[PDB]
Amino acid sequence: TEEFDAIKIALASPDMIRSWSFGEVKKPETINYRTFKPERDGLFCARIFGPVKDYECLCGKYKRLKHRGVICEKCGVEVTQTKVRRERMGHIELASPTAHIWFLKSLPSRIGLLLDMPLRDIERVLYFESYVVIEGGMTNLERQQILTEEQYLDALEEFGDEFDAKMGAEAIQALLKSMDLEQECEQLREELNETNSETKRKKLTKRIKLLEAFVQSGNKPEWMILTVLPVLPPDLRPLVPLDGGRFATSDLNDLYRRVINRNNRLKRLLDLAAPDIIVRNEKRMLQEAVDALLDNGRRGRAITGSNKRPLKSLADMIKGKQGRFRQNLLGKRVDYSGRSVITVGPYLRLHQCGLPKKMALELFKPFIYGKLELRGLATTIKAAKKMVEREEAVVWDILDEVIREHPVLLNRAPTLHRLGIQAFEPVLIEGKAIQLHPLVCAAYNADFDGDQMAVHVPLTLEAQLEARALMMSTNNILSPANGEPIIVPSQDVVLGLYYMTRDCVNAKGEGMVLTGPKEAERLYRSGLASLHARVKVRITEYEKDANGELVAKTSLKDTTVGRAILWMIVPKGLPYSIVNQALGKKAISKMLNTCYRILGLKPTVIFADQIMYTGFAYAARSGASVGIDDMVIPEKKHEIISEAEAEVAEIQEQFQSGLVTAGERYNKVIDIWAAANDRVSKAMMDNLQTETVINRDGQEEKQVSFNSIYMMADSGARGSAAQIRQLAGMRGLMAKPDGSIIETPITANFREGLNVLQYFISTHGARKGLADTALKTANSGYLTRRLVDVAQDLVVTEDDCGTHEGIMMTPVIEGGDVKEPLRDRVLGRVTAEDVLKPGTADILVPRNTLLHEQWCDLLEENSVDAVKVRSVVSCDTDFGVCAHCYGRDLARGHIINKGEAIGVIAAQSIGEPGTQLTMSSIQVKNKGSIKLSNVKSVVNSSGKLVITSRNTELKLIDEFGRTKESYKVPYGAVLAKGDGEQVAGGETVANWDPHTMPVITEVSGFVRFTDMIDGQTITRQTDELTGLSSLVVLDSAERTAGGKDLRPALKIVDAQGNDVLIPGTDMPAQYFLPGKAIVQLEDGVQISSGDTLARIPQTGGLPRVADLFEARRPKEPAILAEISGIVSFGKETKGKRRLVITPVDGSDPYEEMIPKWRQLNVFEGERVERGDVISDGPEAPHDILRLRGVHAVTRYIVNEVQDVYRLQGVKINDKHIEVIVRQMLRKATIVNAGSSDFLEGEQVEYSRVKIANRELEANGKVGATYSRDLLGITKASLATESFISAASFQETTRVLTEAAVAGKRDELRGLKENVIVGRLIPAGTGYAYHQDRMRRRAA
DNA sequence: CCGGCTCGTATAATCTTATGTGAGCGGATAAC
DNA sequence: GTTATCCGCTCACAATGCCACACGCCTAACGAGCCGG
RNA sequence: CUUUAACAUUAAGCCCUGAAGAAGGGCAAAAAUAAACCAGCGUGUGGC
Ligand SMILES: [Mg+2]
Ligand SMILES: [Zn+2]
Ligand SMILES: [Zn+2]
Repeated sequence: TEEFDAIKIALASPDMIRSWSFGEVKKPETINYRTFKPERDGLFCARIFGPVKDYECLCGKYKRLKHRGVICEKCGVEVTQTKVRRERMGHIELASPTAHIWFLKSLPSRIGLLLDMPLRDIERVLYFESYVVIEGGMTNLERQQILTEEQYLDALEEFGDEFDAKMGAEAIQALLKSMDLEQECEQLREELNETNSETKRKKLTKRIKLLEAFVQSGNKPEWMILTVLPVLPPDLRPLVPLDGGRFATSDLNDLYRRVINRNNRLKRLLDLAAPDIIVRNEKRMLQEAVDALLDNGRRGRAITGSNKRPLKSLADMIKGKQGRFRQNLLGKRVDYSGRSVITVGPYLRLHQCGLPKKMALELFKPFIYGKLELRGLATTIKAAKKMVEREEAVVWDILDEVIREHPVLLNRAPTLHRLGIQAFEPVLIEGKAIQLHPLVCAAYNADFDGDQMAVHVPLTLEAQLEARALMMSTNNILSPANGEPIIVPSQDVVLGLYYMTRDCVNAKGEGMVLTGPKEAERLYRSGLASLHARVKVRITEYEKDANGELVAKTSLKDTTVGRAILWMIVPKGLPYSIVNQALGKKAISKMLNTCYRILGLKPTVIFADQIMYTGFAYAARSGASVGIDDMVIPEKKHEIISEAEAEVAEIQEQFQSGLVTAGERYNKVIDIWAAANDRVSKAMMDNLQTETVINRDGQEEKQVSFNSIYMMADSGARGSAAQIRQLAGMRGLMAKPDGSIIETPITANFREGLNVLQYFISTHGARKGLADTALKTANSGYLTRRLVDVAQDLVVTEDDCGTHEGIMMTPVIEGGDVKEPLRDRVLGRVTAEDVLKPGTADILVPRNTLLHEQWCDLLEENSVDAVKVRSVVSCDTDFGVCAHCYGRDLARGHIINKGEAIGVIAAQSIGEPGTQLTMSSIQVKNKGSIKLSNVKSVVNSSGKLVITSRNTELKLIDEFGRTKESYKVPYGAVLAKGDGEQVAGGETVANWDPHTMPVITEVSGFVRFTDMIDGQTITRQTDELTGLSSLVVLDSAERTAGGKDLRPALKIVDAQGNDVLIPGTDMPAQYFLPGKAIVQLEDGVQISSGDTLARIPQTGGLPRVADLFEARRPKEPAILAEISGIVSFGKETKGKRRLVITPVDGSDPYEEMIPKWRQLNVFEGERVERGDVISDGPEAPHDILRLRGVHAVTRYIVNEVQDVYRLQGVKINDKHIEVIVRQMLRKATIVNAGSSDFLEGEQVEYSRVKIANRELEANGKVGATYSRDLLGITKASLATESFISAASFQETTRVLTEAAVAGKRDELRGLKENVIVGRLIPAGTGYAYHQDRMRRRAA
């Protein structure tokens, strides 16, 4: 029907089924097919469902339209349309009751969770193997106690009429309604208030939440068991018309026939007083038959004749890649469409495409019919059909009137990102292929290798106007993933423009003088002066530094004839120094980009067209071919290979004498072949790039070459140094598929021949790369599918949330070069707070403005290192994202409008380039200030600097204050310098030992042995070839039971032998000793201030991004600190080693367990702040969230995923990854109960908690306390309020079972739901629809 | 002169190169 | 002893899109049919 | 015994609307439900 709100779901009562149906099927036969009338009371019928033909009795009595409503008596068939055959249900009244298969085997077992009874027991009740007891009463036995035949017989001896024990589905049906619901809830609530054990509280909170949701619905525990089973309207499972004889049956019809045969046989056996064994067996057969009908997968049994495939049950018509969500309710086939192969056609403009004439007559047939019947050239529709099937000459003029302003959508099939479908205007072509403008071809990522494209037609008025405004190809220049133009001129235009704008030192007409650029053109056409000969010309140029107008300026510049020709298509704005250089690929790309920045939109489009036209024209007049004498072999290749063979023979002889081992032999050979390959490549590149010597009109000079493939590489059209390296120099080192890299490299190039073995070796890398591509495609597609499932319901919905939180951005520095500066990251995001000038108390930026480009430069000039800026993850708006929390939009210019469905474009921007992926001393480098962060150090006796703080960090600074470089300075290392010591570059400023942990002291004196007994705790090991016998101290577990209860310790004393206190505190720090602690300076030996007491020895591709957005737990994570306090070890081997951290003021209830196998960092007297590392390794983000706050997990995810995308040169803006992070941490647990109705262990979406706390804080009550969860993206999709949006995604079965038990109700808000139903989307245009509806509802 | 043959048709049965997850449940396992 | 945990076994559920093309989708024995021997 | 005998027909309701004994209904009770005539899905291959 129409005008309906939210969809409601619940269980279905038997009386509801009798309210549905229109008759009772009794006979299992479909049709007689002697005559093809349907059999009465079969699966097909006419009295039950409806008329076979239109408006006719099956008897054939009433055949007139004016007899509607009155049924026949010859056939009992209501004279109605055959659409009624699509819509009337049927019912079957079963003999025995029957268990539903989903509620038994969803696995959370709904019956088993409800009755508190294990699943296997209920299974061997339902399949007739046991008994249950139903109100035994004055009986030894209990209720849920189950038996066998022997205990049942012995009970019949004992309590022969007391207990009531049944079996089969009737017994479970008896147990279900015998149970109350209120008493179980109140009893188990009192029991949960009388329980402290955790797992019992888990199970009981599950059971009472099940019961409370089950009572707050409408339904009952009787309804999980079927009694009356409904059947589908028989047009919806149609009988296949074959050719000759019989009709081919579907799967549903065979399953219903089997069920009805079994039901009739059981009903007759009940009619004749059958013995008990046979009716038990028959009820088991009927239960198994209904379990085969509803879902064939739990018992994979029903297979048909001549095709041993599982038949398609009703649940198989919903799941999978062919059920009604993925197949038919999202991707529908569409009329007015078409398909062809494509073809270039370089004469087009940017906003049009080539359309075949005949196919365009075929598409627009109704518009043609309307134009013909308008102009009087026809009267009926059949006259118009005859005229357009004759293809008379008036029809082509009519078709050209139909085209003129009516755009057409074009599409390429594996659509990744939102530039995949675009709208053009048509230009008619007598042909059979679709022409397509060549600049757009990079955006589609189209070949011309046979790639096919498709055509759709917008046909209403709003669709034409949207395809003109929102989607015409003159409106998509910048990319939504990053603000870069997608209209880069490709390979051939690059070659043309690079060949035009060069120079050579002696040509025709060199050094003459010219008037305009057009006289240089007239000299090029006549053949008087060549295309590139240097010449002084006169140029006028316009500069718009005047505030909104143009300033002329005329001068004489030393330039080239080709550059003067190219200047004629540059518009008024740009300065002449944009076309004075050699103009490769990136140069003309930034030419287009600066033309977009300074002038606007329309000169950018028309300038890209003029560039494409003249680039193809002069690429034609070049004649740049390629030939076998354009690949210059070096003259020095032969002796380099000879010297490499001499060196490998010498290393082979040094291995043969036995001096060098095999691994170092391997390493020397691979190093010298790497060096030889690099030398040959250097020689060939130096021989190609500059060999061209030409006569000056003096003697000789040098210049950049005019060789063919060097122009094809130096312009950046096709190829790199690597491909042109393999063509003439030798090719690399081929690696075998085991993972090793082979000894002998391929000594030959491609211009010479390869022999048999070397080609056979190269085949390995070929097939490896091909298989990698073949699997990488599918994995990227699946990950894109899941991300756009997650982020779909999120729309920029209001203007200004108006908060004062956010994040702090600093330009990222690994320690090598600064990877991303502050300009590129925080271009175009709205400032959180007023970042002050380095001139203090001077407002450099207002707190609530937008960092546009000029403003970004004026922020850059004062060398700001950290800017605070508003993110999406802290935006305040319920059910959406505020506008100023998201900033300016990519692919357009200004701030984002209210409605842009940013979650979908974000998921596409992450998931689009997924195909391109794959599947001992600190040394400063420049001069600046030396800053050490979290440093607490002391100079020892030997002048070295040992640090008593773990978290020391190195910052190389300039004179300004911005960070030049950064490194990590370990705890207590060998430091060549101190803090703030102004040093210069190239300096190794630090060192340490990777096999010695610092057990450094704090005072001077002696070190004495407390509980360090040789034979109990410590051992005396003599280094047998040096002479310094030392002591080795283990931990408690590695030594035996003689020192297991003992704790060895190096007690820090003075030279007298007494504990000198730490300067600042009053605590003696005796040093208890961990394992592998080699104590060198023993008792009686004087120590220093912080001296080494004990020496202690110790992915990346696409699945990294997959395992990160799943947020799955890494192996052996890093233990953090829960709250600050003094560390204290405790009891050993109660599973693990205990640890108690005592706060300064609060108590210490948490006594954390640590596997003593894994190592540790902190010491006993040491105390650390919360969230700090204990055992090194990977980290799960759960801990990062619950300890370091909310922004920390966003920064961790952004930096890691952005490292994986910076490794391949892929540039993706950060706000997309932020708005994917927001949809991951939306659920929440509750810590208290609060003052409202929320339970404690209640998982609940955060925004409802936030509006509940806002409503309670409006009054004077107390709120609730919540811990923000963090789920995987598939777990976040699969737990959503809309039960449609979780049904369309994977595991539809479990979602429909849980949603049908709970009886939910889906508001239809979001994108995916309204696509399913088929009204306007609440995202784009139609957003302005929905709130216009919403104010209609509330008022 | 009913079904022996011959046909219309309704309906029952002895794999064996996969991976990675999560999620749950039965059996051991370390304490007052 | 008995109780609250830890761990190994078993099992459901996912794995891009589109295109063309092409050939496939029962029968030994239980209720009727013909009429010969 | 004086010139052919025979007048029959007892059974189906009550109430409302309606110009009526013109007609339209409900309730106490029940056997029995030709024609003149507008006009698919499951395997394989290949491509991107
Ligand atoms: Mg291609
Ligand atoms: Zn009829
Ligand atoms: Zn906000």
